Amino acid sequence: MFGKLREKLKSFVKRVEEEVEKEEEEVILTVEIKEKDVDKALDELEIDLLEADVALEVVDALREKIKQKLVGKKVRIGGKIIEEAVKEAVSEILETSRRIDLIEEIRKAEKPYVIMFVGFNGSGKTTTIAKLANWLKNHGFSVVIAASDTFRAGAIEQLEEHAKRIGVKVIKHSYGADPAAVAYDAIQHAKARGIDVVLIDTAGRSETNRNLMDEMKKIARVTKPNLVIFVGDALAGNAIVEQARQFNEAVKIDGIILTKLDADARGGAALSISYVIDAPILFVGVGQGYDDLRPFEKEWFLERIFG
Ligand SMILES: Nc1nc2c(ncn2[C@@H]2O[C@H](COP(=O)(O)OP(=O)(O)O)[C@@H](O)[C@H]2O)c(=O)[nH]1
Ligand SMILES: Nc1nc2c(ncn2[C@@H]2O[C@H](COP(=O)(O)OP(=O)(O)O)[C@@H](O)[C@H]2O)c(=O)[nH]1
Repeated sequence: MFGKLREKLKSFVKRVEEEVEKEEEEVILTVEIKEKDVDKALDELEIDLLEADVALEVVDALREKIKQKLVGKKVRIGGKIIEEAVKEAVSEILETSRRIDLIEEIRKAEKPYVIMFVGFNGSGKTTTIAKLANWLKNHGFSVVIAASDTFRAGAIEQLEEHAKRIGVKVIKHSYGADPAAVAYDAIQHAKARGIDVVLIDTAGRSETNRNLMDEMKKIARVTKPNLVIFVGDALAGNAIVEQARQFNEAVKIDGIILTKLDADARGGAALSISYVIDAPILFVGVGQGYDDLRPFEKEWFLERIFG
């Protein structure tokens, strides 16, 4: 997992590690990292990362932060240190404008808390909504799901079977109905039951009459979501970022859930998407089980591309 990312960063380290070693050689208790050393290794890194599927802007940012961290620092003659700076850079690129803490922004929030999901078909949206509902239930929160994917045959029943498993109520209409009205209903429902949170499952493809971005706009306006979450399939690579970009201009994205990390041998998008969109990754999907969802933390990520 994130193997490719891990190996290209490890390659860069040992490479700078070699050209310092050489000065150690032309040798004075300490040694300094110079540009010449980095610039070249950095140039290789660029090409490596761009092959691991990291977005251009993120490779340019990493390069800046890595160079700054390395050039000038003195070392002792006779790895851990160089990797430290790289690790720092990665952390910082994973940092976002804002932070979100879900459990605390709901306890605080005036109920019901409305979360709207957006994403292209096959990204794990419905599954992810089922996982989050179960997660919020496990932490003392009452939740209900809106079946607003109304034009894809079977999606309502597909969601119904997910929600039975986890024992969550699904508010729906029927096939052919108005996606926004279903969600409006689910919200009105929760106001009356005094339910903590509503989650909205949404369409993932364009229809004869429709355009998906138009549809998400419509729903967003009717529902006034407290939070908009983009769901993207890690395996899809940089395509994930261009997808989020599209959704972000129709309806602003507040948070991200990436799925299928269990099968992501690359990691380039997971590293780049939070920076490109300026929204935090809140959870990651790591399987098809309803508990295969994990609150995201920089440490869990770094712990996976380094040690
Ligand atoms: N391996 C793996 N598969 C996942 C994960 N999340 C979703 N899936 C699978 O992706 C497929 C499509 O998911 P679905 O929720 O129907 O996607 P949707 O079209 O975006 O709603 C299903 O087979 C899910 O089991 C994950 O974290 N890991
Ligand atoms: N689609 C749908 N909407 C519901 C359901 N239950 C409640 N609602 C919404 O909740 C609103 C009223 O909530 P409620 O206190 O149960 O009853 P009411 O005030 O007499 O309508 C209705 O206008 C519905 O839009 C439901 O099972 N399905």
